[PDB]
Amino acid sequence: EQTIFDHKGNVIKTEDREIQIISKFEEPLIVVLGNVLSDEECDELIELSKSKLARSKVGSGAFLDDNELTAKIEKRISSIMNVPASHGEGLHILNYEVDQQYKAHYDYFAEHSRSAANNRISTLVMYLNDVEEGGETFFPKLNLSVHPRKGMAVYFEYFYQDQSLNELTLHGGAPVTKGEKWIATQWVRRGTYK
Amino acid sequence: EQTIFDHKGNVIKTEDREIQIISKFEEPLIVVLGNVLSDEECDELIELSKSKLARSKVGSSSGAFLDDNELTAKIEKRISSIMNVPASHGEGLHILNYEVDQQYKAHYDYFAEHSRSAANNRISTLVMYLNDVEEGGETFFPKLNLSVHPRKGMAVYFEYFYQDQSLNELTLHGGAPVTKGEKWIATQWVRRGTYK
Ligand SMILES: [Co+2]
Ligand SMILES: [Co+2]
Repeated sequence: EQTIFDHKGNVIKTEDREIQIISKFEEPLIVVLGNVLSDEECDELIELSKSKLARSKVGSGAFLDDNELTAKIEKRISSIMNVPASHGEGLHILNYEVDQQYKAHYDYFAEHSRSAANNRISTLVMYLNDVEEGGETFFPKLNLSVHPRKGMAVYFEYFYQDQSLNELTLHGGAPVTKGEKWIATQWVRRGTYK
Repeated sequence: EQTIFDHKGNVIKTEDREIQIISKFEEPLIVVLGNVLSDEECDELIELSKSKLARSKVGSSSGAFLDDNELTAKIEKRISSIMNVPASHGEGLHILNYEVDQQYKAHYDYFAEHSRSAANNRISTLVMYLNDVEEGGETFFPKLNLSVHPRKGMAVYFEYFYQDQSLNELTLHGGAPVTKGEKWIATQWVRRGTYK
């Protein structure tokens, strides 16, 4: 089966950054990526997420609000995921700490679901900090895990005709046992989502 | 089954360097490691491999093993902390170069059961990327549908000392064709028993 992600070789040349292709699990496609966000961009995304400052307009986790930094990153992400940024839900920030985990789940919606009309097709999780211990992104049906490393990311997609491959993208966030974990997530839909 | 590699969490703290645990495939265990070698250490290993000058000692495939010196000793000590086996079990740093239009055919690193070389068989491998490969050069595991792409200073660890031998045969691996540039790796093979 063809994949949405189609980058060959060892790097993805985006407009403002060279992304490193680190490892690939082929089907379903799970790709570890390096050099996705700079260290300062990582710090700024956390700082933005904790802040209650917003721009004025006339008239767990949370999606960030658009600014010049966040638009730059969605543009970069769009190159990586081969789908226009208009299809992304925006930079969602999640933070979990010691004695917490994110239970395993699929990122897409059920066929009987209402949001299945314009269902999610692919995911990028960006590690915004270094986790002292724990906090892996794990795929329990694949026996595969990606450990948080600041500036790196895991891409995976679930848009296959054989929906068995799609159910293999079940994933979770492992317990943090030392420190804390901050991730940015971009969920991409099959159609324009705005 | 229990693995030789026994590091929880996200870093390995060795005597001189903090190694990053990047990704794991759990069984057979295949671990992508970051920050294993400095950029300068990578360059030095390549240049040492290029030289045919060698020390002489009383009494006397592809790629070549490096002579023991301060650099190789330092690196073997670090690797022994990663691999959880004394460096005395290591064969020493083996350097391989292949260029555009070349590949390394899929194989097992361990020796066939009951073979003379299986008497002190290999149990684990660390492959260190010494340069960036313009395109191609992945370390691929065809039975697992998994590949690790070369990235200077990074490494892939894997082991094949399982009691269920089928797990060991899942570590079949090769070096994919380089389609642009060239590829340099160092490898440490580790034996069940003392080797040096
Ligand atoms: Co998820
Ligand atoms: Co090999």
